Order: sequence, then structure tokens, then C-alpha cells
Amino acid sequence: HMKKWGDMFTWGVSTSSYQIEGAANQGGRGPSIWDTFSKIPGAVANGDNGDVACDHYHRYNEDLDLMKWLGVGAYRFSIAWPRVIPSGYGALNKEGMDFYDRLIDGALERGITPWPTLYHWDLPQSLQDKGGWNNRDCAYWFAEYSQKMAEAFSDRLKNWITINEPFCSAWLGHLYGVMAPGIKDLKTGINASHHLLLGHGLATKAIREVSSELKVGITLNFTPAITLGESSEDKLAVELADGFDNRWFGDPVFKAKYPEDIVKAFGKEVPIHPGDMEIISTPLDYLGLNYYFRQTVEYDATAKPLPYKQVTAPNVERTGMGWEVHAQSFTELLERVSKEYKPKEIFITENGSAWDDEVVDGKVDDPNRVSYLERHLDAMFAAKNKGVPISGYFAWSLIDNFEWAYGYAKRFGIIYVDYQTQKRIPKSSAYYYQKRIKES
Amino acid sequence: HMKKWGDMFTWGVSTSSYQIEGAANQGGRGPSIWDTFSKIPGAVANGDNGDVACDHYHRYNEDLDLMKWLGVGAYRFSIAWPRVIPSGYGALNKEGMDFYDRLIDGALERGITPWPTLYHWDLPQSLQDKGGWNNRDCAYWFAEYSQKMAEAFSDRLKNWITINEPFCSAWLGHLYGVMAPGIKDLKTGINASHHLLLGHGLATKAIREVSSELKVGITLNFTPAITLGESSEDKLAVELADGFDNRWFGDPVFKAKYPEDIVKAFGKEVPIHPGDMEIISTPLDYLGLYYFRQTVEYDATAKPLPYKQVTAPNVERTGMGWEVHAQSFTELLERVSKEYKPKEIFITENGSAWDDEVVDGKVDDPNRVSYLERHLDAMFAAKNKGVPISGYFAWSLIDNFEWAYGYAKRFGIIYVDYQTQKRIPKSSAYYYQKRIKES
Amino acid sequence: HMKKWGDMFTWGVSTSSYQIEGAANQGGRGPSIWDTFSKIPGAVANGDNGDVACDHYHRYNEDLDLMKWLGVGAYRFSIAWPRVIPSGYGALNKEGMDFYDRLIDGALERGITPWPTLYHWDLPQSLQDKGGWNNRDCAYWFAEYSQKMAEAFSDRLKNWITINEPFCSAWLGHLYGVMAPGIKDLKTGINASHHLLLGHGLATKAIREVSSELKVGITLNFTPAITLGESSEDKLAVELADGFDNRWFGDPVFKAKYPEDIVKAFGKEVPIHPGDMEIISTPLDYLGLNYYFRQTVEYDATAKPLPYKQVTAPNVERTGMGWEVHAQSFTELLERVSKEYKPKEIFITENGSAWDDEVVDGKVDDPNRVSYLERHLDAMFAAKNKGVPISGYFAWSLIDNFEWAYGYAKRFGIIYVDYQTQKRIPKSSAYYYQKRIKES
Repeated sequence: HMKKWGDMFTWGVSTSSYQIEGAANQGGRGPSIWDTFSKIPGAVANGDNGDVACDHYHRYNEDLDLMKWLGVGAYRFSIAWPRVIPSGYGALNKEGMDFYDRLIDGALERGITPWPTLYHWDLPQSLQDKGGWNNRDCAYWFAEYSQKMAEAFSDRLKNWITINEPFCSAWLGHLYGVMAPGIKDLKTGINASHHLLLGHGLATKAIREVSSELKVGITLNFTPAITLGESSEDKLAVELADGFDNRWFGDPVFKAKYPEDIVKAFGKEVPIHPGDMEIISTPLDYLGLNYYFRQTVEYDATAKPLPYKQVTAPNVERTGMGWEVHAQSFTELLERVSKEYKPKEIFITENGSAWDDEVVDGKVDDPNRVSYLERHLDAMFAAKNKGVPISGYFAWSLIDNFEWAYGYAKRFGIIYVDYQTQKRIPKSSAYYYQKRIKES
Repeated sequence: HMKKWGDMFTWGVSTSSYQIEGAANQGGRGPSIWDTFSKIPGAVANGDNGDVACDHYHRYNEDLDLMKWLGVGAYRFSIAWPRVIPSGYGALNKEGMDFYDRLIDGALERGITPWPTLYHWDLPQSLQDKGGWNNRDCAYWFAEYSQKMAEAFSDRLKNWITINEPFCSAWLGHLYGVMAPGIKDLKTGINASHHLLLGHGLATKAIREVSSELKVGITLNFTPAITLGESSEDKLAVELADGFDNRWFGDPVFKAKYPEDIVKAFGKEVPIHPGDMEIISTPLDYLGLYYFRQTVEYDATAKPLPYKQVTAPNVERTGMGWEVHAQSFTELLERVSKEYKPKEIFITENGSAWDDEVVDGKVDDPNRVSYLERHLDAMFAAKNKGVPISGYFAWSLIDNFEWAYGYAKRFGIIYVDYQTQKRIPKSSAYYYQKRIKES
Repeated sequence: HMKKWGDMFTWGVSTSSYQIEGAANQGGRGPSIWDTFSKIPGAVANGDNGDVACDHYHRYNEDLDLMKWLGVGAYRFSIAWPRVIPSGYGALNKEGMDFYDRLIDGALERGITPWPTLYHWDLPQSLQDKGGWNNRDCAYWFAEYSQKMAEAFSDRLKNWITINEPFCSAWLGHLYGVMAPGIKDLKTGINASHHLLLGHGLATKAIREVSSELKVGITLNFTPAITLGESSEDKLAVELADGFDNRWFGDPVFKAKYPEDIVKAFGKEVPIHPGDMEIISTPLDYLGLNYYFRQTVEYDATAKPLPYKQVTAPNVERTGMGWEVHAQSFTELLERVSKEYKPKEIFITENGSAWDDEVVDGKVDDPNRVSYLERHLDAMFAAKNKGVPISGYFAWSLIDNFEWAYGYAKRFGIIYVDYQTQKRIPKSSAYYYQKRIKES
């Protein structure tokens, strides 16, 4: 579609606060729902928790130095709500705010643009005790927190993201109960999805009120659905899975409505107050898109809440997570999102892969991660060359970290972390990404 | 006209000697006309002068470090003629030459290409005492100075600019008297304009004689003119203002003549000697080129030409009162390329001034960011239409002495606290840094 | 064919081991055929040898720093076979391997990708004593050495080159005797050419057995031929020169045969055994192309081994070597190679020029070298814009060095070396190349 003079492209890396910071009970930080969830036997593999993680709260200068060495222009990170406002609403924690000031200022000194995500799943436990995302007030608590962060940091930080992956917070956290807070109820999942999206919209309006030059987006993960079957019911299964994973969150933001076919199949009411859909669909400067894999499904009349099930397709390449590797789906997803939702521009805020890494002679050679990265960058640029306005790519992740219910066993870093010593070791994929940033 | 393999683009920042150096009476430097002019009550806002400025004469390593941090590939700077030859013609001041050697070598060690401008308005007072640019000999004194600078520095410096903005030196300095040397006489302004341009041409030839690989250009500022009226006389007002500001200097360089409509309206003769117009129009490797457009209307009573400036209502303006209109930048670039067809164009200055505030040791300047974003976009719009724009130099790296406005008008992407000389990068510096890396 | 999003380009510099390392009798290194050849009166101008060279064995950190300062992404270097296996086949010299480990790891710390060449003319004398490249076993000795290097270093080094410029090793080393080992016999040159090419193929197969992600190529120099005459015999001279210099080595690699017109004109048998041509023609990930100049020739019935002679065409620009400067030939060569041999991609592994340099006030201003570089980069990008898959460019050389039989008098560096002090002084051409790397 013709690269032209003046066009820009941003290369970054991505992390999140609970997954890397540690210092969970230091620096005035209050507990999050993941501190609580991680204390429940069976919730997280190996009984892992984020108490220490990568100790980035103390080691951030080293990690910023690794970012400068990589040559990224941008760093996508999240602010830990319970580190800066431990009670959820009310008093700012000065020690927590000072940490993010030092992080931001350190990034800027090194030429790196920080990209803050306000909510990456670490809801303060003080707010969960009041109902969390099931409580409509949580959307307003989130918007007030967002306003305070923009008041503190938007003199420097101009590109904001409100929430990350509401699919995970709503459905995995409140319907399937495999993420914090561990609730298993469809109606609660529906309420949570609405208040996450309403929070997004209210926070967007609050940030824009701080200053009109600020840019705001949302990060959505999309899981394209296919079926191996040919029956009419298996084609319906694809539509249902696409509606559950993708359109449930994208349609409110970009079309100001929930997908009617899924609303009907649930048979429950979304707690929409007058004015809510206008707030949720407030115009955005960009979409942050997360992509890792496609899902294969088939019809299943017995399944709940919707009559389809996951299938493990045979004879396909898979990562250490068991996730199918299929880069062509990334190209097609990007084209589809641009056509159906027409975001002004798209940033890939997460893409990456996990494999079993081995340290040999103090080094980590990870050719399968390199291969996934190469093929997904190629697929992203194929979409850009067709005219999709992809303005940057952020690798998940800079460093190995706490992979939620999988714990530390699943390593997404381009830089290895030895958790016994906290040593950082760049992998082969780090050298590859460094080259791609420079030579593209 | 899209990018092809091998195409290059240069990102830079720009300063000038009197505006940043300081050390005005140190290191053997002799006075310039701006040292004198800055001493006249009422000439400069707040009684400011360049005695200290940004103290860059002593702090140049810090400023070079800031350039490397920004990631610029080039640094446009000027050589202070009265620092290197205090008497204007005659002996070199070795201490002054050594300063520019240290500056140049420090830039090259950091990977930065210095782009020297030989004349950015600081004529030695020693030469003003002999008539300055009113004196035809000043063109030759300038060419000899230029030759000596190329002999000293062109082993390293391959891209030269002779003079900067003769509009200001000639008309603002000798007709309106609002810039040094402060003279107010049309014939003097005409003489100065011709001898500035002749000096440009003589210096170009002198530099090329030093080495055939050297490249040379001139820097012209252009101020596109519009009118809000529809009468034929308001259209004439646009022509007169365009001729006075732009064609008076562009036509000699690229067409070997002065614009006849302005010559006729002046009613005076340009002091053209045999050979002059061949010299002035000598081929250039590039044009150094913008801040704003002017709005005008006819005024039969105005002098020297029958037009006056108009302050249009409800337009966006900088802290200087200058209209912000980036589309005019695109159209100017297209016009210059068609009208004068320079081999290539470098934007040697573009930028904006706004009231900056230090808050918590930082400077957030969104209006300057917005001006910069929109003018880079407008520049690339012209490049994508085929205009051969090969680079862009932001005015300025640091806040500095803005001539008759003094220090109150801040053009830097890096703030200077004049009490302490601390440099504080503004939001616009981080924006520019990103643009340099990610384009 | 214009730039599209995602396309990459690699900027590098090139050196070779014997030409820069020095430490010839230190660190356990055994002698090479160039140590021997350089001791023969008359073999090398001024009696020069590589005993000390640029002392890069000790000064590599400074040279790597200069690469980082230039901004190159890649460093093409060669491994000295007699430094790492002094006996040619048998035991590794751990001290020699540790040097290449330090070099590689230092390059990677600086963000530079090392591109190893396994054979750049410094055959162990221990193997020359057994016949060198005249002996078929040398192809297998080379493959065993190559396997050992890939086993040691391919955890980090993913892009390999087997041999460099077999034209020089075979014909200049064994027919004209002007390069080591100094033999002057057509049959020996034919045997050597075949065993170099077989060694390439065997080494390629051995490297790929180490790991399937590794990439392998060969470096060939091509010297395009023209004539000033119009006679049919002068047109035949062009064909003969092209066959001798270029097709003799390119045709086996890409067409699995030797050029029949040259075989017939030699009147000798190439010692081809079963399996050899399949091995020599094994698919490659890229061609490393070296180009410096074109040759002008005319028919000469008295000349041997083929009836043509070199002509010094009148009134053309020439370097300090006496080599014609004609950048348009570089564009046309790249187009011809892409059509005739169709390599998957091409890296310019060497291009550059030598001129008499003068140090003035501690600096070196070399406008003729700048001009050659500018014009040849322009010519290369002209071919890329026509669709030739040129993926990178490596300047010969980072530093002035031992120019084989010309000794140290011929300087190819963009960085000057004062051999009395070993001081490195960047030339004007270094600043030009630094600018081109950044601003393209």
C-alpha cells in the first residue's frame, strides 16, 4: 500500500505490574485480587504468587537499561492501582507514585516513550470486598483513579490505555473462575463485562478532560475462531465463539451495542443504564490489539453458557502453552478488525510465545520463539502493506514473568530471568528483535 | 514519489553564534554590530544582549551531548566572523579558530555532521566602521573570510552555507532599523542586499576553489503573502509583499536578475557591476529554506511600497503573534521547487515560540509540539509530491537570544534557565527524538 | 519494487583473520600457508607478513567499539583454521576457540551480528604439507573443521559462509602462484578448485546437521569482462575470461556443472567423483557477492591457459590499485547474477577501494574513497529498486590491513591504521558510511 515519506512505526516491549514488580507488601502497596487468589491452593500452578516476581520494583534501572540496549522506542507497562491508591479510592500512596515517577523519568532519560495501561487485572482487594467489577461503582472508582494518574503523569505521558483484555477479567475472572477473583457465574460475568467497558469509557472522558492533547485507547485480545467441521451447527459454533470472545467487547466500543445474537443466547439482561452505551463507545485514538492464537471449535448442545466446545485440532504446530501457531490468522484478523471496527490506528500491544527454555553455558538459545516472532512480524507487515493502519508492535514480554494461573513455569520473555538470583539473560530472540528494530 | 531504496533524509537542529555563544569579550573575540546594537536603549527588549547568552562557548560539550541524545544526524551552527577575524580582514584569532575545531571535532566524535553557516548577522564592528554591507568591499572581505574558514575546516566539513536570511540583514538592518546596525534608508538597504548576495556568490566560488567535493548553498527565509480582499489593488499588495520579502533575494540567486516590478517601484538603481549577476547566480548544491505567512492589504501611503500588514482576526498564533498555518508550508515548498528548481532543499529553520513554564523541574510545551507535528507533516506532504526536501533542522536546540525580542522569546526544544544555565528538555524534545528514530 | 513495510537491510563491515589478527605465533596458533608464503623473498611487497598485522587478536575490543560507533548491524569476519585446529584435523586449541568466543560475545553485547567465514585463505601449513587443496581429503578436513565451529558457536551465530573467493585460492594460489601456496600448475589449480567447492558443499551439509535454523552461503568474487574490440575473437576473449573468473565457480554451485567451453579449452579432467556435483550444488540461503572492478580483455592466441590477455583500457578512473572504477557495472552484475543464478538473496560481502592516504593534523581525508563508496552504494540500490534481492552490504574493510601480496601499502579501510603505533583514525569515508547507515 506504499510506504511513504513521514510514515512512522513504533517498536516496543510489554509488561504488567503484578507480573513483574514484586515488592507486593512493600512501599505502602495494598493487596490486589491476585495477591488473594494466589494464596488459594489450586489457583496457580506450583503455588506460585507475585510477592517477588522479577523484583522489578527494585531492579527497574537494570530493566530500563536492557530496553535501551534492545533499542525499543516504547515501553508498555501497567500502573498497579493498589500500589498508588491502596484503598481503591481515596488517598494516594506517595511511595507508589514516586516509583512510577522514577520509572517514567528513567525511561525518558533513555529515549524510551512509556505507554501506561491503567488496568491490567490487579484490582485492589479493598474494592473487591465491595463487589469489585460486579458493582457499577467500580467503573466510577476506576475513572477517578485514571484521572488522578493522568493529573500526575500526563505532563510526560501522552498515549494512554485504559483497560487490558476485559475478556480475561470478565469471563475468566467471573464466569470460569480461573483468574482472580475466581467467581463462577454468568450473570456476574455479564455485569463485570459492562462495568469494565463503562469504566473504560468514563476513564477516557476523564483523561481527555485533563488535557486535550492526550491520546487514549483500549487493549482487546481477539481469538479468531475456526471449525474443522462442515455442518451448519459447526458454522454456528464459530459465530458463537467469535461473539463470546471478540464481538462482546469490540461491538460495545466501536458499534455502541452488545452483539444481539449472544445477548439472546445468554438470555440475561446487561445492566445498561441510559447513557452507558454512548460512554462506552466514546471515540478512541487507537485500538491496542493483542493476538496469540486462533481457537478451533465445534457445536456441543450440552455446553454452557453457549453450545460450543473447544477442539484440539490434530497435527498443528503448538507452543509450550499448547496454543496453535498460525501467523496467517494474524494478517486476516488485522484486516477484519480494520474493516469492521475502523479504528483510527492499531498498535499491537501484545504478541509473543512461550517455550521451554534451557540455560546452557550462561546463555539461552530459543529458536522456536525466534521463529514465532519472525513469522508474526511478517504477518503483521503483510496486513500493513494491504493498508491496515498498524502503527507499532510491542513484544510480550521484555522479561519472563508471572504468567497468571500458569505461574513462572511459562516463560514469554525475550530476556530470561533466573528467579533464584534475579539474573537477566538475553535470549536469541532478544538479539533477533534488536536486529529487526534497527534494520526495518 | 514514494520512498525508494537508497533515499536518505537528514534530521538536524539549528543555532547561531551570537544567539548562544556568550563569551562576547573573551577568547580574543572582537565586537559585532549586535554587541553595539544591543547597547542602544530601546533596541532590544528588556535591555538584553548576547554577552553571556547560553554560555555555549564554555558549555558546548553538554549541548553536543544533548544533540546525540536527541539522535540528530546534523547540527547547523554559525561561525562568528568577529571571533575568528576580529578586525574583519587580516589576522586569524587562533583561540577563536581553536574553539570551532573543538566544537567540530566533538560533533564528529558523537556521529553528528556539522553544517557551518558563515554569516548569521554578526558582522564585525570593525567592518561596520568602514560602511558594512553598504560598502561593496564587504562582499570581498566576506569571501576572503569564507575562503579561510574552508581552508581550515573543509577537511571535515563538506556542506557549507554562505549567508542566512539576507532579508533581515538588508531590510530589517538598513531600512527599518529594527536589527543591527539599525540604519533606516532605502538606498542603503538596496546596496546592502546586493553586497550580501554578491558576497554569497564570491564566497561560493572561493569555497569551491578550496576543494571540488565541497557543497555550498544559501539560506533564504520566505514569507508567503495573502490578502483577505478581492480588489485588484489588494492583489497587487500581495505581489509587492511577495517581491519585497521573497523574490528580491530568490530571483538574483536563481534567475540572475532583480524583480523588475520592485526595482521600478523603488525607483532606485541596484549597484550592479559587470560580472555581479553571474557571480550571484552561481549554481548551488542546495537551497536552505519558514515560520509564517503574512496577510497584507494595499496602502497608497505606505513606504517604500504601498502595502501594509494586516492582523487577521481569529487565527491561531504563537507567542510571537505569528499565524500558525502549516498548509502554507506545503504550498511554499511546491512553489519554490517549480519557480526556482533548486537541486535539493534543506529546511534550515522552522520552529515556534510560546510561553514556557517550569513545573516540577520540567517543561511541558504542547503548543510547540503541535506546531512541530503539523509542520513536519506539511513538509512530508510536499516531499511525497516530488519536492526534493533532503532534511529538516529544528530552530532551535536551546532557548536563546531572539534578537530584538531578547531572551523572553523561547524557540528551544530544550529549555535554558538563564540564572543557572541548566538545560531542561521540553516535551517537544522527546517528540522530536521519537520522530527522528521512528520515521 | 520500492520499499514495502517490513523489508530489512543489513549494514556491515568485513575483515579476515590473517589480514588483521596478528599474534601469529601466540595463543597456540599454528602456521598457515600465508605465514610460509610471506617468508619467500619476492612473494609479498616490501617483505611484509601478517605476524602482527593490526594486532586485532589483542585490540578487538577497540575495533568492535568502532563498529558500534559506525552503527553497523553486522560484522563479517573469518575464523583462522590454524588458530583453532593447528594440526588441521584433530584437537581443538582451546585458547584459540576462547578468542573467538570473546570476539563473538563482545560483538553481541554491542548489538552487532557476527557473520563468520570459515575459510579465508589461511589453510594450516600442516595440511598443505599433505597436499593442501590438491588433496581431495582437504575437502573433508574442511568439513570436519566447519562442523566443529558450528557446534561451538552456532548457539549464537546463525548466518554462516563457508569459503571466500575460490578464484583466488585456486587460480592465484595454484596456477599463477601469486598467492599462497605459490604453485604454478593448471592441473593442480583445477584439482584445488574442485576440492574447495566440494569442501563448501560438505561443510554446508555438516552445518545444517548441527541445527536446522542455521543459514549457509558461499562468497564468490565476480569480475565482469568487456572488450574494446569488435572482432569475433575479442568477443570470444570476453566469454573465456568470464568463464575462467566467474562461471568456473558459479556454475558448479548453482548449475551442478563446470562450464563446458572452459573444460574443453583446458583439455584436462576435473576430478569429479560420484556425489560431488550434488554436494557442491546444495541449496544455499544466500550468495555472498564480492565486487570491485571489471576487466577489459582481448584475444591473444599465445596466452595460456586460455587465449586472452588483460588490457588496461585508456582514460578511465582508477584506484590506487590500478583498478577501473565503474559503478554501473556493479548494477549490471547484480542484475545478471539474479537472472543467471537466481540466489534466494544476495549480500554484498565485500566492496571497497584503496587509495594513498595521508595523515594531516591527525586526520585522514579520503575523498576518492568516499566517492567510490557513494557511487557503488547508489549502484547497488539501483539494482535493488529493479527487484534484485540484495539484503545487505558489507564494506571491505573496517580497517587498513595486510593486502596479501601487496602487503600493507594498499589501504582499504574506512579507518586508517598507523602500523607504528596501531592507532586507529577514522577517515572521511567512515563518517560518510556512518551517515549513510543512519539516514537511509
